[PDB]
Amino acid sequence: IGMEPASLKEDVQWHLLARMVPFVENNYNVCELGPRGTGKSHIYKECSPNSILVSGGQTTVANLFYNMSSRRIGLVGLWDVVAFDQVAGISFKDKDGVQIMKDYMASGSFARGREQMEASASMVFVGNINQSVESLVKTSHLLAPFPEAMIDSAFFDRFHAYIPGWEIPKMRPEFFTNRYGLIVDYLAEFFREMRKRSFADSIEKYFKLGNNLNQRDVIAVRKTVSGLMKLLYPHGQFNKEDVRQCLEYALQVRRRVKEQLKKIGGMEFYDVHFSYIDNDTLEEHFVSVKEQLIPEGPAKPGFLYTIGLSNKGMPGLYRLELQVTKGSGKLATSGLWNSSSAKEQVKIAFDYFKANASRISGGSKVMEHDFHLHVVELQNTGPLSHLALPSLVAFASGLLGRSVQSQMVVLGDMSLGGSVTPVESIAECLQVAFDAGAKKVALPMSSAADIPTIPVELFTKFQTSFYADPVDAVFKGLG
Amino acid sequence: SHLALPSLVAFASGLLGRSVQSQMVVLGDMSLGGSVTPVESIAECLQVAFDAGAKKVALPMSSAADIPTIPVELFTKFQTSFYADPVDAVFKGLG
Amino acid sequence: IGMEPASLKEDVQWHLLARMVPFVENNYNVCELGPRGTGKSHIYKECSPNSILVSGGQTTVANLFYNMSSRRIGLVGLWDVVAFDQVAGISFKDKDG
Repeated sequence: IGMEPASLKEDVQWHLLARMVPFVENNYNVCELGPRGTGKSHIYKECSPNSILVSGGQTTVANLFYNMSSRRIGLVGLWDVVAFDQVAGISFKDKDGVQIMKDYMASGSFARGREQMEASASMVFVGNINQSVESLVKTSHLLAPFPEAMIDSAFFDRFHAYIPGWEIPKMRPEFFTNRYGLIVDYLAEFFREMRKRSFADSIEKYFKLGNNLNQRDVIAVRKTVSGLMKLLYPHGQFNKEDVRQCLEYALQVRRRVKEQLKKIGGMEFYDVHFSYIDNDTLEEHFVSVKEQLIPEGPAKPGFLYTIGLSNKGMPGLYRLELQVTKGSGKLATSGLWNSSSAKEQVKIAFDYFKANASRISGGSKVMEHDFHLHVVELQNTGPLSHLALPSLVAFASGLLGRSVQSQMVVLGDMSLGGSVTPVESIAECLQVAFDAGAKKVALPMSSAADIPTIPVELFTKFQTSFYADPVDAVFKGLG
Repeated sequence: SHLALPSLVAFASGLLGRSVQSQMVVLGDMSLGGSVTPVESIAECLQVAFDAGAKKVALPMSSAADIPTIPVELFTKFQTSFYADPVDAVFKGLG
Repeated sequence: IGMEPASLKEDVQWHLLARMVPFVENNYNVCELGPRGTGKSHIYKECSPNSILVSGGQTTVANLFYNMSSRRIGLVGLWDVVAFDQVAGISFKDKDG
């Protein structure tokens, strides 16, 4: 492609390979946003006779898809890569453009005029970023620079990959090699020939996808893995570690899109904890996003941290987030590791909250608001079962609209009748809370019997709070 | 006579212009070098704090060894803070 | 061009050569701003049959680059120098222009 690999890090090389992926996998939608000058448009414009760089993004549906009057297939029937440069300015005279593209990317075949025709063009969306990535993450979602008419969850859900164009360094003449390399025509013919094969099923030999991946996530990760496998191993002889590397990269890039979909679409896309399970040793690996435990100060109201022994008995810290909208008292749950025990714990907690609303809220009606509660694990320890009491705490914190105090982890569990339960392994719970950064702990009164079991240096760091009934637990945790 | 640490917290609050946390009673004392002393009559002092309306208490870390001597019902009434050195006592007091 | 070299400074002569430079390099972009009446637009209009002076600047994208309706290339495929006069008001109705 004309670059000097010696001056680029290995992750940068992998991003450059992900740039080549659209050529080698049929119908591979991908979007790449990055700072100017990172050489995004070079490959699609100069180094391939089977790609077209549609300048300005301003195309017409008859031009791109099907000219009914001339009965001629659009761009997608001619080019294997269609790259929309400077995506930020795209606006369609034909509002069908977004719908037709959604159908094409979701299915690969589109119906126009009198026929349903299939085309294998892979669509790439190249965009320029003006602001810092961290500001874009904190104040908005990463897909902000795309046009407003194109910011749809159903639209972005098709994207088989988002590329982190910021991690590739700004291009410099030092990055251009002077050594021998493959002929660009040879390379492009190689890509076009490799389009005919399939490597998406190589993962099933060694790995299995996690439970957080729905059907479209499976499709995206399979396609990206197949593209990378074709680029790196055309011969077909490869080991388990290579498949692991490719699968890690694919899950990471798809996970980025999944985070953006979460931020833009709310309840639908909380299942973002992408992970994969080895087939041999059955152990599970999690993949995060590089560009993105308990910070100081009061977090947003309805957001708390609880600690509890997992299914494996080890202490783990979970963060519970509640979103409150005007509704009919509906309860929505997510991130519960599809565990029925935690689901029922939260159900009993909300039942108590409805039954005891006036005592805590001072007049607020629970039935007039709908609540969505989500669970995010901070220490990959495992699923939590006991969640009634922290869920009630989050409910009251969100409903009253005042934040949970800084660095409190809420402990103990509650029953339907208002009784509290002692915390098992309180020493390890405090150890983890101090490790996680928690400074203040709220404990049930019945737990105080095990205060002597806590070593001195660990117990010194906590402004311990003791409550008698769940209402007192709520008031003490809230402040 | 045991007034060194409360005097230090007083100076810190007055100079920095920060109000101390409401309903917090500072216990223990310090030497000139900053060595913290254990709270004498910790249980009785806590009972007096409960009688006067204290909701928060600040204690030396070394005094934690006398926590098992504290009654359970008395101890559950406070948000108990354990500092390490007088400067940490200041930080606990001023929040 | 019709200019008297003896009545012009060497620097001004080199600027005049830079005026001809667009005619001699393929795909050569250049911008010149000057006071009214300095003879900027004379050469691009009168001194060559291989240049065009697109007056006003409000020329459409289909006229300039490509018109899909007729599938015939715009100006840039025909003339070796395209000079936009009065760059202050040049504007495109289409945003992609």
